[PDB]
Amino acid sequence: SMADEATRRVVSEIPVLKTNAGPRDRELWVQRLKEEYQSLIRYVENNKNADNDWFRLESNKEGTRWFGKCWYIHDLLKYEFDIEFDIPITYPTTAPEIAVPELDGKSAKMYRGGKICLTDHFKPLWARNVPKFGLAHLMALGLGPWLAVEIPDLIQKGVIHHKEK
Repeated sequence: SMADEATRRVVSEIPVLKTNAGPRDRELWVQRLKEEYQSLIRYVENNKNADNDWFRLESNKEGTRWFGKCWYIHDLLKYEFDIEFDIPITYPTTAPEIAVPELDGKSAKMYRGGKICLTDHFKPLWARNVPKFGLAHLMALGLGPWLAVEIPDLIQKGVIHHKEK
């Protein structure tokens, strides 16, 4: 399987998650959040070591609303976008929907209201890994490759401009 190897190559140094809990699930949700934060911070460390430190994320106190920034490099210029998402009640079986609000209306690969539209292979990939994947994997397998198509396309089309700073 090409798909299985490609997935492993991208995610095999990201800590795997374990707990089946979503936002309503009390002590089990607190445990799931420990897994999410340990997986995210190891992914960030790996990214820094790879010269690919490409996002920051924070949450509200209960871990149900996430927001931060991602960065994308094209022809050596660095572009920054704000990102946000909510945690679905049926997480982690259901995947969260990342939004990049500044690009609302600017990419055909997006829904009304700024949510990115991933390819049809992402959902079954998430589904077959539940509950091992978390927010680090959503970033690595979902937003990362979305940016790698859409940002170059929108720069070429003259939709995205770099601000002289």
